[PDB]
Amino acid sequence: TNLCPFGEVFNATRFASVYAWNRKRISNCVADYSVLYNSASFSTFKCYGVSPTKLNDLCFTNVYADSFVIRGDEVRQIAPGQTGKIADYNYKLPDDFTGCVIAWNSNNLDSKVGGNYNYLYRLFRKSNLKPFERDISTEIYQAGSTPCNGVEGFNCYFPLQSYGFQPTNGVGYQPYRVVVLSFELLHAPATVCG
Amino acid sequence: QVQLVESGGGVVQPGRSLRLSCAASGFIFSSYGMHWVRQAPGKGLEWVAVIWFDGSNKYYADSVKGRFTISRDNSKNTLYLQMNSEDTAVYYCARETVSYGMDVWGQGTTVTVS
Amino acid sequence: NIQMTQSPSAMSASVGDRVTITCRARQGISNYLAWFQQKPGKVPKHLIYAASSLLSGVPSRFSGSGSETEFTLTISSLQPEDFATYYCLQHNSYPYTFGQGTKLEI
Ligand SMILES: *[C@@H]1O[C@H](CO)[C@@H](O)[C@H](O)[C@H]1NC(C)=O
Repeated sequence: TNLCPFGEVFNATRFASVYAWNRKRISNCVADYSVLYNSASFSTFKCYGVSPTKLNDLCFTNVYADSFVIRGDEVRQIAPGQTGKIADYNYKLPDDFTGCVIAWNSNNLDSKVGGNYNYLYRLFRKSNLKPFERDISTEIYQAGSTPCNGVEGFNCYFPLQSYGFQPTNGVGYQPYRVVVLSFELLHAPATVCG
Repeated sequence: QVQLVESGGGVVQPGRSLRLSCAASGFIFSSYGMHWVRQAPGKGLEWVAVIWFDGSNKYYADSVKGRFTISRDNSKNTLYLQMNSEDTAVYYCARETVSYGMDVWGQGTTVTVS
Repeated sequence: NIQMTQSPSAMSASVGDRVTITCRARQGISNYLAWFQQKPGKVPKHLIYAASSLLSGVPSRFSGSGSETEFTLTISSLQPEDFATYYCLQHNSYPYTFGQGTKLEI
C-alpha cells in the first residue's frame, strides 16, 4: 500500500503565516509516526490524546496536518484550553483535541538579516476563534465610526502584524515551525494506518 | 470648506427637555461619523455622544438617560433630542475622519437648564 | 467609564523652551490616546492620535509617547502661538473621555 506524504508536509520548505495556517488532508495512504517520534530532530513533540509510541499501531479516519510558523516562546498557546494572542486571534485548539503538536526551531530556515516579513499574524479581532477555524481577510480593522477604506489613518489600523524574525533575536524570539496532526474517530472507517 | 450650522442654544427649565440640530456644510454627512461634545464654562470638555451613519450610536456616562441622537441624511443635519436638568455647556458637534481625525466641529449651542 | 487625569493642571513655562504634560488612566488604554489643543477664540484642534502618531501638518515640536497606563506629550520648543489648553482623549473603549490641563507663561 501507499506511503503518506509526511515528507511533503514536515519537509516542505514554505510554511504560511499562522493567521492563514495551511491545512493538508492525509488520507487513502498508510505511513508511520514512530519514525517521526524516533527522528528526535524535533524540539517539542506532545501528543495530547494517545501516547506517541502506541499510536503507530492505530488507524485513523480524518488526519489533517496543519502547518504554520510562530515565535518560539509562544508555542505553549498551541494547546487546548489556552489563552494567548496566537490561541486567541489566530489558531485555537479544541478542548477535546486528540492529536499531536510538533514544533521545531527553524531559526536558520526563516530568520533573515532583514527578517522574513512574509510571516504575519492577527493581533486584532472582534472576538476569538472557535477551534480549528481560520480568518484570512485583511481588511483594515475599523474601530472608529467612519469607513476608512483601506487607509490606516486615525482610529483605523491593520489587523495583521509582522514578525522581526532575524538571527539576532533571542531563542524564544526566533521562529518555530509548527505542525499539528488531528486524529478524529467518528462515524467512518479508517483510511490511514501504520 | 466644512462647518456645522448649529441650532442655537435654548433657555430651558430645570427638568424640561430640548432638541438641537447641526446642518452640514461642505462634507457629505451621509457616511461620516458625527460626535457630540459639550464644553461647560467653568469646566472642561466632556464627551457626550457618537453617531455612525448606519444607525449605530454610543453615549456618555451622564447623558445616557435623557439624550437621543439621529442623522437626518435627507437634510444632512446631525441632530438630537435631549432632556435637561448641571448641563449648561457649549456643545460641539464634530465629525470624524480617518485622515484628518475630527477636524471640523459644531459652533456651541449655548444650552442652559434654568 | 474609564477616567483620565492630567497632573500638571497648570504650568507657567516661558517661550522657547521644553515642557511636558502627563495623562494618567485609572484603567488600561493600550495605545489609542489623542492629544487635543484648544485656545479661547479658537476651535479644539486634534493634535495627536494613538499617543504616537504625530498627525500631519502640525509642527514636529509636539511628541506624544506612553504605554497603556501612562502617557506624556512633550513640547520640545515653544514659538508663542503654541500656548493653549491641552486635553487628552482615550478611545480604546468606546465611551470616550477627556482630561484637564492648561499652559501658562512666565
Ligand atoms: C526530513 O529530511 C531530513 C533530512 O534528511 C530528515 O532528517 C528527516 O527525517 C526528514 N523528515 C521527514 C518527516 O521526512
